[PDB]
Amino acid sequence: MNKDQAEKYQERSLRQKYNLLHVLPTLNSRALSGLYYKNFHNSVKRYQIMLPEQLKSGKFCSHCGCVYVPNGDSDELGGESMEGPKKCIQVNCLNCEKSKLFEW
Amino acid sequence: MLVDLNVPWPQNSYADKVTSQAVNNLIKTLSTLHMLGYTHIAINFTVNHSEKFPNDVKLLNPIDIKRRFGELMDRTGLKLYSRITLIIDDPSKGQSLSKISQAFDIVAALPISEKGLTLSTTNLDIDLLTFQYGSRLPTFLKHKSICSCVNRGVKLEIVYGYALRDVQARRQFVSNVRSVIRSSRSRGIVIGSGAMSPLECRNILGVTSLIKNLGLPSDRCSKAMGDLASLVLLNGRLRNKSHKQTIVTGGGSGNGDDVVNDVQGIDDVQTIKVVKRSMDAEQLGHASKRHK
Amino acid sequence: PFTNEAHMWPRVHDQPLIWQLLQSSIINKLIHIQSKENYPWELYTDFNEIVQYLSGAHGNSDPVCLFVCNKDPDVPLVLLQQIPLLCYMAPMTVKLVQLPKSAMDTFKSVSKYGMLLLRCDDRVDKKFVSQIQKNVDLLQFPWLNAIKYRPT
RNA sequence: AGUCUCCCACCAAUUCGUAUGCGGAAAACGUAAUGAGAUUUAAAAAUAAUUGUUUAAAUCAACUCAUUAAGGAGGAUGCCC
RNA sequence: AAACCAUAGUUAUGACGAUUGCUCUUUCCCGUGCUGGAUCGAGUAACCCAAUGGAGCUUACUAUUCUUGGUCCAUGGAUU
Ligand SMILES: [Mg+2]
Ligand SMILES: [Zn+2]
Repeated sequence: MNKDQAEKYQERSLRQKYNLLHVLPTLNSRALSGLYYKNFHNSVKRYQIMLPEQLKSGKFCSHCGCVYVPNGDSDELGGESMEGPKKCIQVNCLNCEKSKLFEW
Repeated sequence: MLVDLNVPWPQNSYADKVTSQAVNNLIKTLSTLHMLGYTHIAINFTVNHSEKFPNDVKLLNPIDIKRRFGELMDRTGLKLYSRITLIIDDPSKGQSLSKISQAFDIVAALPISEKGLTLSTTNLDIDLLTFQYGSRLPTFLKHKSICSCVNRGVKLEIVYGYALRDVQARRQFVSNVRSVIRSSRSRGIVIGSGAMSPLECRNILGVTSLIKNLGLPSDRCSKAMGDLASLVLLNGRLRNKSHKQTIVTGGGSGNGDDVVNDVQGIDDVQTIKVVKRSMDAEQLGHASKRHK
Repeated sequence: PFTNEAHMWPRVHDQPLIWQLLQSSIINKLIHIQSKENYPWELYTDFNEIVQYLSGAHGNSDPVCLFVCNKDPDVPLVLLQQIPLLCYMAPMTVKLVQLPKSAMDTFKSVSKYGMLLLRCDDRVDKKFVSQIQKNVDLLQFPWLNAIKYRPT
């Protein structure tokens, strides 16, 4: 395998994985969400390339693995509620009933 | 289903040019084999390992299955495969099997020494291990090596077509065949006929009688000629055509278009298979319910 | 991209001279009394009602204009996580605008937190939003493109 | 069959004086109840023995590791009664 | 200079003949059925072999190249 064609194959595979991690089932089906999340992370671990922390912070859920999304393609919302602080800022979802809170 | 994998080609070195009489005799012997009855025939091309191999690809295969054999097969009704036997005696540095294995289909060996035998059994990626039944055996063949090689792949080949050559050669042929059958535990045995003319060919029953007189049972002979021959053909076809047995470019819809069976359809200068669209997403999954 | 082009929202440099005049308007708003701030102009300054108004409670006025202080340190990364997707998914046309200079944290010092969305229908509001639609407009959905997540 | 382990002399004790889940003289030995784990791990892979494939990685099944000392008496719960 | 000792003992376990039993298939009979009886046949395999004795573990075996028991949130057909 040539290195120039291997790099391109790598970016193509990463693009395809992130694209499949999006549209209908990774949003709706929490099972497939977690599955494709695990697959993408096992694929990025094998290449040993660091991931951008800016997105790594608020990337996905930790209980099921759906994209944290509040309310050209009308889709499902990931996060149903996002309160103020009320003591401290938190975010909740629909797919499961757990919530993740961060401190200012 | 009968397979004959040791049809010799009238040429040993690339310096030779084959005349029309030899290819006509080969045509006659192929017609003879088709008359009485046969299913698969793979011609052999013997060459030595010591001399330099030509640095070409489109000149390494002097068989031309498409031009003459492709012209006769539509009238005959069978398929032909190209096989090469690497006769290796000493471990010289000339070794470029990555090209000959990919250009040919089946690659066999004919060792004369013990070191060459060991390296061909362990490291050399080959398909069949043939011994010189005309000459004497190199040394005393052991059991564990042959059994581990059979479990690992490569099997032994017995050439009953050589015993029809001379008078003194039959004794050495029998002395080698009995030792090979005793040391191989009668597991990885493939039988072939090394005849250069249709005059030394026999029927399946004659082969069965000769082999059962040699010492191998008849049911095992039929089993090895039916399934062990098809499997050793499939090995050499898939290791070359496909990847290391993970992805195959041949798609068998029914029971006739198989990687070893379908030979005129599958392209060879490349590995693509241009077929019209037959699988879309709107068709019913259940084949019993799917109707056109 | 998911957040890659979310870094590069505004592209014009005619902004500041009218921007601190917009802060002068902000003073005009905030100097009356608790009620007479929102008397002529609908201003909201609480993250709760910020997200509740965009949840879909009322759909009267299409043009909403939200303003955030960001692209600087000393700011809640955790809360700048999710506001652009929220303003996009909202059925209202919400023109999210991000303050271009970090020295304009007087906004942080005055209203509540550096967040403020307004219902742009008053005649001065659209008087200038018709001049800002000329200026900048950039808002997409990551599910559509998702081709530049973060390669290289 | 196999480059695996151990017994085939004793030692009121520098001699594994080891009452440690059970059986066993020992075993790099069999099995039982619970919890967890997957080069992101206690440890298996894509930078002592054995096996062609050589545990798992929807659920089950299989491997590894981490806990549960023997006998008698009192109270509570569940079953026939 | 011997301690020489195996209900195989030092790489020996040979040559065939006959009888019973098991698997499936071929048919008959009483009473559906019976570890039922009787012919017409095939098969009785594969892995492999001791060299002082015993135990544990792992690894090879059984596809017209003998067999047996159970399980399966495996699929295929039918009834409720
Ligand atoms: Mg032995
Ligand atoms: Zn969840």
